Amino acid sequence: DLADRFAELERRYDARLGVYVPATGTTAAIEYRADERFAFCATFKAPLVAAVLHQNPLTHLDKLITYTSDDIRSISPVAQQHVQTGMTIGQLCDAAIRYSDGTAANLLLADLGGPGGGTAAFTGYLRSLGDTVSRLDAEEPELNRDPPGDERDTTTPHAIALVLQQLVLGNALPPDKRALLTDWMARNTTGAKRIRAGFPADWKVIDKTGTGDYGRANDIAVVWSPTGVPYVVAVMSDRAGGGYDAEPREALLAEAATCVAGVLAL
Repeated sequence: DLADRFAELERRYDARLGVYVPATGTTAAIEYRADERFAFCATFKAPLVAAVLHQNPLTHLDKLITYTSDDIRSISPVAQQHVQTGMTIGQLCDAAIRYSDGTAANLLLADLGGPGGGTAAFTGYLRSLGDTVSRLDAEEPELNRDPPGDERDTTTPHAIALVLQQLVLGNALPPDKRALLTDWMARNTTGAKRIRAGFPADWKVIDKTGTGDYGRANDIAVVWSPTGVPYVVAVMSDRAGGGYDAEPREALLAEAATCVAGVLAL
């Protein structure tokens, strides 16, 4: 069975694994440590973009945000190409999702406003979606570095899956904003070795990854069958017993995803 296969992956990769796939018409829910807390890492950037989209009219996409090279304190492949000009909200959303730009995310958090550089507003947005578990407390890059056991900057597989389903498959965003979020995730550059690697190539996969210290590696995705049937997949992991410098294990997520895909085909 699934639970035993997942436990074997935990043993093999010296990791703690969390998995949630919501029920659908034809499929049972899949759940493994689904209510245990794991650090968000950059998986938060998907609902962050949704919050920014939701709170303003579409035209807010062309608002110019300025920032200095001192504001770059994390790997920011796009933001560090545009210090003199600034970047529009639309470009920041693109960068935040597709290259997991950390400065882009921090600027988007500031665009939400309020205390904690926007982290309270972001947590507020998740509450407004019926997510009562998740929370964000720090900015990038600190939110990837909390010690094991600390509930700051955490979510659960269950919670994050239901948020992603609302954003992409439900009605949390109107169709024009929704299509933007969906397209950015569809053209993600960072996820090929995770959920993508465990689903056959004829299935469509959109996703957002997360990676951090203590061997943290996540991926949250929406997948479609070759015949267009959708599923939501949240996979989370850490290797915290190996310390701050424990390497993330991308193959764990690809193998967990392969188990999920096998079950969903039957």
